[PDB]
Amino acid sequence: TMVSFLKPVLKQIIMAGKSMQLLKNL
Amino acid sequence: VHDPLLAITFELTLRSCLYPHIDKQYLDCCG
Repeated sequence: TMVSFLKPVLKQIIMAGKSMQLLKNL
Repeated sequence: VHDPLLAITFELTLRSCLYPHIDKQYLDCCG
């Protein structure tokens, strides 16, 4: 249900998306 | 963006050149 192709940059994927929403809430 | 990056080892180290582009944007966002 998952691949490991996107793993070497995944932290900076998730931690950018959620933080951008927390920018949008302001 | 990655389609012109192929012009300027394929999909291993070359794909690891695509990832700085989401990294630089991520730094600006979180900072």
